[PDB]
Amino acid sequence: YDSVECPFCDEVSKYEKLAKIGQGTFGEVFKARHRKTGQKVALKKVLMENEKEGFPITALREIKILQLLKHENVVNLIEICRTGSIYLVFDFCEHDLAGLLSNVLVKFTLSEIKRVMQMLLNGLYYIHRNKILHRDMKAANVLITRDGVLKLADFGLARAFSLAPNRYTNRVVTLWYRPPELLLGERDYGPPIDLWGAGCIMAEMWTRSPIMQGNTEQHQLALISQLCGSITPEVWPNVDNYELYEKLELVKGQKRKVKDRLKAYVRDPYALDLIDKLLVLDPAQRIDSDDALNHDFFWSDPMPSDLKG
Amino acid sequence: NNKRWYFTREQLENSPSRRFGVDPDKELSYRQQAANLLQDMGQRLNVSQLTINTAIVYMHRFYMIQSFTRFPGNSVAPAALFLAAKVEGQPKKLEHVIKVAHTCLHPQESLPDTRSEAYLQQVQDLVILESIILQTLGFELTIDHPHTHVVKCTQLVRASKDLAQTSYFMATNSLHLTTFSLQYTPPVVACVCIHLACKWSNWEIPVSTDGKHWWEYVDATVTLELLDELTHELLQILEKTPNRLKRIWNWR
Ligand SMILES: CNc1nc(C)c(-c2nc(Nc3cccc(S(N)(=O)=O)c3)ncc2C#N)s1
Repeated sequence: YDSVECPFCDEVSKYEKLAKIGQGTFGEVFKARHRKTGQKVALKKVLMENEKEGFPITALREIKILQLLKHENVVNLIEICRTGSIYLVFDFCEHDLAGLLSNVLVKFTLSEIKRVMQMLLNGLYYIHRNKILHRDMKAANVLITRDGVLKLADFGLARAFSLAPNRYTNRVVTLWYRPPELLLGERDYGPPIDLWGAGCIMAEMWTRSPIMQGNTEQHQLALISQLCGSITPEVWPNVDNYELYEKLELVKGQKRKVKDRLKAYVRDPYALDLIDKLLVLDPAQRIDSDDALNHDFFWSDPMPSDLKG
Repeated sequence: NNKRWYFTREQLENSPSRRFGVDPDKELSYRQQAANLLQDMGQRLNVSQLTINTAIVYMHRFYMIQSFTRFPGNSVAPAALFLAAKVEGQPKKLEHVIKVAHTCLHPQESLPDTRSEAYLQQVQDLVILESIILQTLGFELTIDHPHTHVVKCTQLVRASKDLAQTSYFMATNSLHLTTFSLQYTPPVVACVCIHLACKWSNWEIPVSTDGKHWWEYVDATVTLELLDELTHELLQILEKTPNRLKRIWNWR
């Protein structure tokens, strides 16, 4: 009944709610305004539905990760607020890439698209450097500030990784941006899976729509083979030892049409070459965050440009 | 802040508990007890010492904000351990933790029916308390693991397994028995434990080829004056702890 001390956890009432930004009845995510400074923020309530084990361990993980990740291209957790209910408070970001790509009016120059991809890849390089896998790459999880700075967002499915043989969770990542490794049942993966996601997003910068929209995992794996060729120990050395390799009904006459199928939407040869190196089948031969930033795509005309426009 | 959870001796004197009439002495005991309870439960729940330590630190910090007069250790400890286990990726089931707490605190008492009102109540009581912990610590649960430091330390000094074992021993006890973790950074505490371990086992670390003492390579702030003062304090309380020293005493 008596009130108790809490110097380090403010009541969320300091913020004034404005409008449910997620709009997908997901997260209980609100835009808000600090009642004193007018500072805009995003509030995510910590879902307590069917929490039988106290504070959700998944929340704890995400919180651990947001606190660790402090970087210009990564969403910023300002603080956690109380009320019983709990809210993650973020710096508000005006736009998010998914919305911009779907908006017919919005239009990117090659120079600006370069900048976006540059910031995004930088973000990945940073989070991986810090032993974190994002595990949910998709345009929707990529925000851009009113000042044109890209922020990687939504670390709810992220997790720390390391060297040891690892046993990680398999059904991570939205279906359309999920990489081959996972769909073949791999549980000892790493940063290469986020790069695959970066690939689908890069291509999405011109197609304005997710390139590979499968209904089921075999359906998705079909689409991928009908873009990057089919899984061969020749193309992907050692795919064999995965139990589901032909046991997932896969074609055999598929030859990579990444550059052909997208030739249309993307003109610039460098852009296509980079996409091609991101959407590689074998995770071990898939280009990494560092090499990507080195790619001539970022060092040719038009050079990458800021984008307040 | 970086120095939010580090306190001066004067701040330690003026603890929340002191404000409710608790002697400096009693408070220190209340802490040591909680730490024992955490150790006992953690061993039975079969979690790591890392996790037990993490819980102990939460406890120490929790009581720089809250009073023992309002929150008994016998309550905070199980909640803190429950939490620590989750944070360190050794999650233990709520029922399981409540079960072990019960038998540690009431070895004779009869386990209640997990259907009773009285049990359903204490389940929610623990959850409630975990929450009061999270809010008191301001959701800052990443601890800097002191052992990792001792290892690197004893190593970049080339000590026998024995010397090393003993230093780890010193570290673990400094956590149960002192509030060093509330005053000094893990790297410093690590030096203190190595210093005392050397003193205890007559080992003498030769000055580096320069003339600089080993600890200067571990932390620039550290001085021989400080190390001697802190090892003396730690050794004093070690001498008050029945059988504790027997564990590292050379019986041969
Ligand atoms: C559902 N996933 C997300 N969680 C958080 C916390 C998100 C977030 N979103 C924004 N801005 C934003 C997101 C979607 C749509 C729009 S808009 N322009 O109003 O339609 C703005 N800023 C920060 C965060 C964070 N963290 S998104």
